[PDB]
Amino acid sequence: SDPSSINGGIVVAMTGKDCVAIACDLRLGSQSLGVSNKFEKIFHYGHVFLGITGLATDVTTLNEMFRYKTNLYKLKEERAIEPETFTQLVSSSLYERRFGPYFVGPVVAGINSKSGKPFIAGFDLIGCIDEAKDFIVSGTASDQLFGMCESLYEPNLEPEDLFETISQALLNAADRDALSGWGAVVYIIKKDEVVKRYLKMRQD
Amino acid sequence: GSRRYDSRTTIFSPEGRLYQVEYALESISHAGTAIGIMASDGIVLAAERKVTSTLLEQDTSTEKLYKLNDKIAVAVAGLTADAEILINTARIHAQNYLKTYNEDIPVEILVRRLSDIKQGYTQHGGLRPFGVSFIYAGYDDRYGYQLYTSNPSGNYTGWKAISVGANTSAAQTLLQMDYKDDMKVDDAIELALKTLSKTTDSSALTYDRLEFATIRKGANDGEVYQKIFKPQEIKDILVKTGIT
Amino acid sequence: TGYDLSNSVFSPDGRNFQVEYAVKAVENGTTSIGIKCNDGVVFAVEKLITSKLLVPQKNVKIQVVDRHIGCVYSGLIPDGRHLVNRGREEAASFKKLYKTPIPIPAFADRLGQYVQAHTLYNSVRPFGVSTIFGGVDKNGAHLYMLEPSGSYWGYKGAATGKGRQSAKAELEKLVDHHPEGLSAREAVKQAAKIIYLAHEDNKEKDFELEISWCSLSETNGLHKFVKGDLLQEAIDFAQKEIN
Amino acid sequence: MTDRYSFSLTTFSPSGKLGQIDYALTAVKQGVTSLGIKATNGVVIATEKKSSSPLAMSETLSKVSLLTPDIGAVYSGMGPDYRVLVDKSRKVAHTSYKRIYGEYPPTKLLVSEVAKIMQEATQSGGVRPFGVSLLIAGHDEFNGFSLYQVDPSGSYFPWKATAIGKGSVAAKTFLEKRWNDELELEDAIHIALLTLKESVEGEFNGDTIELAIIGDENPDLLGYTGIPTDKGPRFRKLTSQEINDRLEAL
Amino acid sequence: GYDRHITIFSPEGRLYQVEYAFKATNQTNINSLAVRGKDCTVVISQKKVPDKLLDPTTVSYIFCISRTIGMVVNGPIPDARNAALRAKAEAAEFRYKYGYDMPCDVLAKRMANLSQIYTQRAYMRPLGVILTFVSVDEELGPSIYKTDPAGYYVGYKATATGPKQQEITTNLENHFKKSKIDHINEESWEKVVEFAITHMIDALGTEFSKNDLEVGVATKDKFFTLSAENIEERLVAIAEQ
Amino acid sequence: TTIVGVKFNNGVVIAADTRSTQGPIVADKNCAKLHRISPKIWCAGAGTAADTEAVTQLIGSNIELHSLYTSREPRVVSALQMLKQHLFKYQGHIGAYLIVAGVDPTGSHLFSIHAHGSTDVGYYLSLGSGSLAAMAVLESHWKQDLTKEEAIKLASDAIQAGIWNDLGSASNVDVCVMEIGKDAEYLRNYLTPNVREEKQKSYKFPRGTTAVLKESIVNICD
Amino acid sequence: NNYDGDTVTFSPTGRLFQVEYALEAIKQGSVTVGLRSNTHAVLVALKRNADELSSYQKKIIKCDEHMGLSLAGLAPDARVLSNYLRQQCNYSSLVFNRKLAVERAGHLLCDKAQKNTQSYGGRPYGVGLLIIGYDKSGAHLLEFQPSGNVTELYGTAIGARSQGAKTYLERTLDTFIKIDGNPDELIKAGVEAISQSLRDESLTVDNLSIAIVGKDTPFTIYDGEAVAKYI
Amino acid sequence: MDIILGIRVQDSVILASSKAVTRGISVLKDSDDKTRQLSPHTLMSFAGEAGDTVQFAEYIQANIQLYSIREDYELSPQAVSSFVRQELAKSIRSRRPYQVNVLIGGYDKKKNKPELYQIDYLGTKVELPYGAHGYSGFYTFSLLDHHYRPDMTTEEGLDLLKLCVQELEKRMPMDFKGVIVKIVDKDGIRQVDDF
Amino acid sequence: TSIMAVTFKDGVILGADSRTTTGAYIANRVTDKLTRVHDKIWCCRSGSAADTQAIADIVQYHLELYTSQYGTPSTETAASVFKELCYENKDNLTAGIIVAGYDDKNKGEVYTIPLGGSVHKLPYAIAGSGSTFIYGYCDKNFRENMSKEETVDFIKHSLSQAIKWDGSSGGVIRMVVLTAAGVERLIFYPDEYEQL
Ligand SMILES: [Cl-]
Ligand SMILES: [Mg+2]
Ligand SMILES: [Mg+2]
Ligand SMILES: [Mg+2]
Ligand SMILES: [Mg+2]
Repeated sequence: SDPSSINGGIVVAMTGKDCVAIACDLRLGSQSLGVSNKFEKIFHYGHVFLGITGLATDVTTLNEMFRYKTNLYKLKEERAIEPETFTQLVSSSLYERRFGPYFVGPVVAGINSKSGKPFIAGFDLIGCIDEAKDFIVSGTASDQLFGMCESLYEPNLEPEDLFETISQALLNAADRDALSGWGAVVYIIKKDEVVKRYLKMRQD
Repeated sequence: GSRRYDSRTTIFSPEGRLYQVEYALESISHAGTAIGIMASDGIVLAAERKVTSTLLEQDTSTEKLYKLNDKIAVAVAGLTADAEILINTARIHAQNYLKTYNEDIPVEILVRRLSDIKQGYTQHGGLRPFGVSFIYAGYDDRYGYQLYTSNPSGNYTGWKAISVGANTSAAQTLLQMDYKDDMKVDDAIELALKTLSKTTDSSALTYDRLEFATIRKGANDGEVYQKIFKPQEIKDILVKTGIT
Repeated sequence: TGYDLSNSVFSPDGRNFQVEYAVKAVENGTTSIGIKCNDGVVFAVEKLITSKLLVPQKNVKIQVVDRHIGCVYSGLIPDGRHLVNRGREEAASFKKLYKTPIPIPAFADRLGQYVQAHTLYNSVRPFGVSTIFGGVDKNGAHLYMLEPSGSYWGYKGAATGKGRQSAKAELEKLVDHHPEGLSAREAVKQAAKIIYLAHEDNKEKDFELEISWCSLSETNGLHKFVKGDLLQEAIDFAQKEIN
Repeated sequence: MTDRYSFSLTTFSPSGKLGQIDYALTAVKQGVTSLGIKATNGVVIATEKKSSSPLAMSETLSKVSLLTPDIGAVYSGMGPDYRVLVDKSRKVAHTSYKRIYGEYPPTKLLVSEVAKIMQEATQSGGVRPFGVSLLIAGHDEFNGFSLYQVDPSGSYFPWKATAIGKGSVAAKTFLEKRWNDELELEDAIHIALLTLKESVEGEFNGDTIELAIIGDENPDLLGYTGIPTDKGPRFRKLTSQEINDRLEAL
Repeated sequence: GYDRHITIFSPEGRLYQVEYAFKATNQTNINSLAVRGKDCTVVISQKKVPDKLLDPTTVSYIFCISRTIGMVVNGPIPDARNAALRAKAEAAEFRYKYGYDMPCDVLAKRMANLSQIYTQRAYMRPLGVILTFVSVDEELGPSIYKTDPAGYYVGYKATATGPKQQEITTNLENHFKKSKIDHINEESWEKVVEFAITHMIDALGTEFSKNDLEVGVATKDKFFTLSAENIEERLVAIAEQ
Repeated sequence: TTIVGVKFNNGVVIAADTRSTQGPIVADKNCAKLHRISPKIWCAGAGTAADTEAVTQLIGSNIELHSLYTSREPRVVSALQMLKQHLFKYQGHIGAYLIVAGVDPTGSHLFSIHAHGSTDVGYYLSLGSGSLAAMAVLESHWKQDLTKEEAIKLASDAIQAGIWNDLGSASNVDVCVMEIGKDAEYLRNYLTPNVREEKQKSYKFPRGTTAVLKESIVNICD
Repeated sequence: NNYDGDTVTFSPTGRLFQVEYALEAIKQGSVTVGLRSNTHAVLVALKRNADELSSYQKKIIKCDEHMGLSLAGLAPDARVLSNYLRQQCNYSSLVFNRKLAVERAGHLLCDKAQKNTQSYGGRPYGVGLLIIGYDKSGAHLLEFQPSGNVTELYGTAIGARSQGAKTYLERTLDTFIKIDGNPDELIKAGVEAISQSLRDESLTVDNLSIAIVGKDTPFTIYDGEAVAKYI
Repeated sequence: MDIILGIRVQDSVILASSKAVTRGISVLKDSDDKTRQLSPHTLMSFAGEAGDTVQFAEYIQANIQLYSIREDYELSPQAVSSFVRQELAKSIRSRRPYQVNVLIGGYDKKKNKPELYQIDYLGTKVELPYGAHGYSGFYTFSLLDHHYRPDMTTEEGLDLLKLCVQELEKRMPMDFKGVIVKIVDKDGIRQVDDF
Repeated sequence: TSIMAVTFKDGVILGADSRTTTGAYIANRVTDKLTRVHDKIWCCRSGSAADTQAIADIVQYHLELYTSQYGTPSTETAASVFKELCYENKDNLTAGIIVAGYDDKNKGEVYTIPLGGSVHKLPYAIAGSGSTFIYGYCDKNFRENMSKEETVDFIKHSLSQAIKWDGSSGGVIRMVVLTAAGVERLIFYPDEYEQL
């Protein structure tokens, strides 16, 4: 009944030293029934990454919408959109459906190509920006993620250390949520290289 | 009332011609020449900017060649402002198609859509037509490399090599003479620049008076790359082909 | 040239010839007048008897707006009716919102803005009428006259139609000879005389006199038609003066 | 009523000319000279304040207008057409950009929007083209400093330096001789004042000349302190005194 | 030659309908003048009642737009009242939406923008009027802003409008060339009105009775028009020195 | 959330806490709740977070365009009138509750605005879940003719009452001072707790602790 | 001349030529007569055929039980205007339980016709109407012109050669107004009136159309052998 | 409607759909074909609210047939599925949503690969080796999880499908009157007339 | 809320408390419920603060536009504009408004517009939640053609009791005097009126 917890899933993003990380589980379900273990929730438009939790139809719809908008942005601006700018575009786009909203919990992650500054941001379903330096969490196990991130996180982690921290935050949070899991992906993002790692986890 | 001042932009002449379309085509014949040449391994777009100045900021300037998406580009001949209205509509159409089907829009479907918009202005609404002729250079996985042209009537046709704008009669004869089917992009680049060099109304063909673009599968394996040439790159290819 | 073929077009003079041509239709119409008296207004109009078959006293020309305003006009009669219909809508909406009946100056501008609006576009034709109107409000009596251009002013006396020059001269005498003012009953008598005198410009056919009035003392500030004995008394007074 | 002019008032003539656009350009030619020069660290736009009467307060008439904190505009041609275009340009910078992306548009895109408005007045029903040519100077993070001309047709071109209006042909020749890619902002202002003097008949001072720059961020004009990233507008209109100071070093 | 009938460009880049609207402006054969004091703004206008049948109290080209703003019009009365009604509506709406009184210069700009639209849109004709707005603005002080059929507007130290505007303009120019200030250095509005009338008499070379003039005065927080007897008191003071 | 507005002799000050919550869970410990409508007109809000931000930006956008059109600096009564008329139109479905403070050519102003479109005037106001803790401090110490120094102190003390006693209010204190004839000065993290937490452990993992199935380079370049 | 291209243009003498041309269509139309007493009102109409195989175009239309008209000019325009009258009569009965006064019906027709003379795109109505009726103030006869001018009369005629019938009624005025309580004699006077407008042709059984309304007489139309009595 | 299954094997896609149509108390039909051919190599099965199912299916069929004629080209299964998803995603926020769940089985002639897409009435799309809608998956997925291989033959897919249907016939309360089975491969679409 | 308007010899006086509550919490204890819609036409507001403010602002707009065109409006005209908004939007409003004004022709007038949007011209009117407790007192103590000082005392005493019994009412007692002489604002503090 609650649209934000029909399909399940989680996203988490973290900042490190000259890097950002964003991660998600791979589950899509119909309440108790597991449907897909390959439903990735992180997308990217150029060097800006967007994770989206919530109702899966809206996740797909919003990805297509932001691909649409970032492609036109690029054609007109003659440059790739930056994380700060994209964050405002997501906020704008969500609030325009104020009284008929997309049931989602988006998370932006990326590095500004000009300043080199790591950036993350989160949103509620109607566009309120959460602009936190450390970490952003979203999904049906957001409580679990807040707990994991608050205790595991420390600032200025190197890329390969940040990978371990965010991976353990996701994994152990997902294992305390019925509607999250069935696989996981972690993106480690640096100014001009991005590595994508699929994690091994329990499949129940 | 208002009828008195109506030019009636959408009527036939006694000979069965559309006045405004014909007069728009007359306008386009004074625009800088644009040329498209299709090869087996890519497409070339070459176009002449109209009598420029030394104080014009060329490296940030665009009046001829426009990107519609990553696979399709256009060369413009006519009113630039009119062209940008249509170009933005075409860009949106390409994105609509991509959102709907999750596949890049086939070249002809985009061309047909724009051409239908042009057609509408000749049949209803009482507005003047767009004084624009396009050359479309694009690639899709059905027909591969494709060249099209459209004009204010909304009629479009496919080409191996084609010119629009000024001196198209002279340009088309020169292209028809030297074009061959097994031609390659590097050969097509030379043909396009040689043709412009002979048909131009200017004294000499220089880098600052040109816009140049290529669409190549000369992109690192199974993909296509659009290259809008920079002023220095146009200067180099002019030296390479032995025009300057 | 060609400036006079379309409404709202300024000529090189700065004139709207279509409005000036509408005035010609007004000047072609029958004579109508208005007299401002001590505590009200009197309206009178010449009605040409085209034929014996016209039913006497039936084709009423003067029109009431709300219950306190009278309107009379010369020129194209249908245009005048259209203007009064609008005036009645304006008066109704004013009273609906503000409770009080529309003041005469307020009403004058409502007609004025509407007529002026028909000089702004070539998709409409100017009004082929000059309208004399007025009545009593909280600030007393008011008499107005409104032209095809939308132009209007307040008047002591007003006249329009074919015999307007004759009428105006008569009105000017009354203004000079009565600086203290004219009574409502006197104004009715004088109105009858002036229409009879102005009928010399339309002397071919005989006519029917029609008078109305709004007076604070005589009609309680309501618009009423002059009928019966009072009308006959005014006709007799008028006939005596022309002989 | 209703606007019954739903047809184009600008149409192609047999020769391929769009008469109303050509005539709009003729109105621009009669207009007072205005110019723009781009330096390495700024842009300058300038024009003459041709006062219609000495009783008129020419300070109340702004020929040079702020569009965004980092973009400014000047014109040649019909003043009233310019004024409404400035209103529309200011609004479209918000509605079609700032309310979406949370930042002001880059110069080229705002120019593109103004150009679109002018193009539409050339094709839409029951309207005439705008009788102005605009010179829009601006700065943005990724494109740096830029200068654009926008004509009645809706066509726009980027310039290193240019002039429009009355004495544009002579002024452009003057600018061609003086312009180089190593000019500092003060050099461009100096050249602007020199160029503008040639087209001015009467008084030539800070009260008869309107001049603005796109240069460094002005934190003193921001109106608040506390946010490091917010450093103030790059658009600044020079005062009457600031102009006169540079007219002594002329 | 339909370029002369509607507001489209002639081959010279001119708008003839706008130019002809300027000519309609002088159809009333009335001259107006506006000047600024220290605390006030005064506007005077000729009053001509050519018909004895007219009620002279209703013959006016000065309008009270808002409490603070006054407007004098040069042009035919129908177009004048059209502009008057619109200005009143615009001033009232402004106060409702933005919570403060519409400034004189802002109203002028708004009416100028509306006029500009009539010069660009074919279906609407220009109004054959010149509008002089006056007030004592709470930020700018005494203010004179004038609008015309071209959609042009500007602030003035002083201004004149009508068939003989040039004579009045030059007269005013010469006075301000002497004084070297942007206003009439006078405390009371009564004396600023006396200045305005005196200089109109000098410029036009005609004497005025109390019924030949029409006067509007703007002070802080109100604009008002003078009665014939108020004007008479003004004329008596002028004659007595 | 705890937000206060305090008038003083030649200006106005607005202050707020920095906790931002998702229900009982804290999302941001250092949220900047003080916003701009215009350079010298600031506001802070409670209720629906997206609505307070969205309505601030919309009116701020129009206020800017209005200021440009009129060639005048924007007034607080204009922000106030535009806000309330917008909110009223939506009958409280836009859950925006704000305290609006600023200076303009007219003087210094302080207003509160509620989601249904009602406005209030005052010399001191509070808002949010900490509103009562704050108002208790304001009602205890507010006096007429406060200095800038006294008004900043009262405001931040009122926020502290909310931080300690209200669960939805916490962390730091932001302040913005709008004095007449001056630039508005915004004091981000005007108060912080001294001292910093240090954990008993460091949870930094050994590298290779996490199990991995695949790796790949993501092509972010065109 | 240069001012007759549309209804929205006055001539230099203040004339509306399109309205005048619409008036001309009535003059081409077949003659119809209207007259009344104090108890009854009568319409008489000369119907026109296309040829000997064709029917005779109907001229009289019923609008209500107490009101109807006869037409001369463009018949489709009469259908539009009569339909409007039917609706207005009907509105008055349904909403106010009130029979629509003939004078008010004339005012409504005037205003409807006027709107077509002041606006661009439209055209004036090309028909003239003679409306008869019996209401709370007795018998009535109205003459409608598409200029908008509606006139209450004792008697009248419109159409080709209508001047002959109109002069006759002007002579007979004092006689036919007194024909009270005698429908047949009032119709006789109308048939004699319309006879003053005939040339070459005479009133036959399928040529003549008569209508009557009165004190205790609903609006009824007589055609065919029902008018042989009056031939 | 009730049970719709799908399985993608090596060289084909198999769709199995129940034959029963029940209106409350009675089973009105026992031979209903809950499928539409969208293009020569694309088949869509459906289940959901009465009326909306067939209306939606026929609406999609018409749109794809229109595209096929206009371009003289058959859209890829992926393109068809994305079109269908958008229509359902559009529908969910409509005044009255289509309450329809679909399976799209197609053979991509360009890639020479069978493809199975599962989309629910919300517009939730997933590509799968095997899929279902409603309760069908609750009974069958444990069998498919066990026996499925990506290199299965069409005959092996049919045998695994039989096992799935047998388990449904045993543990499901409702009588769905058997299934109609159709195979989608490089040669097009054909129906297995004995199952 | 406790509000009232009373006509007297020289004109009319409006009176009100200053308490605005959100449940049992006093959101504003110094509210000004006496609002000006024209120079000498004021109103007392009760019901939804959002609705009564919105209505009053629209009325002030209408009377400003009225004045620009037709001169000073009557108090009756002001009441009609109030009524028109309250009556036509009765489904979406919760507003109880008393309109009071001074003309020179009509002198002091009072109109009350209750929930339904009806209008009632009265010598004096009371409204708000606290009015219930002073119907008896006000009926017994009101006289026509009182002096300014008597009318101030009558309102002061009446609202004193309304405040005493109604928890939704309190704070200061504000008053606005409308006469030919002009507009006078009065304020009375708790220590004054509580001891009455
Ligand atoms: Cl505007
Ligand atoms: Mg789990
Ligand atoms: Mg499990
Ligand atoms: Mg125009
Ligand atoms: Mg109490």
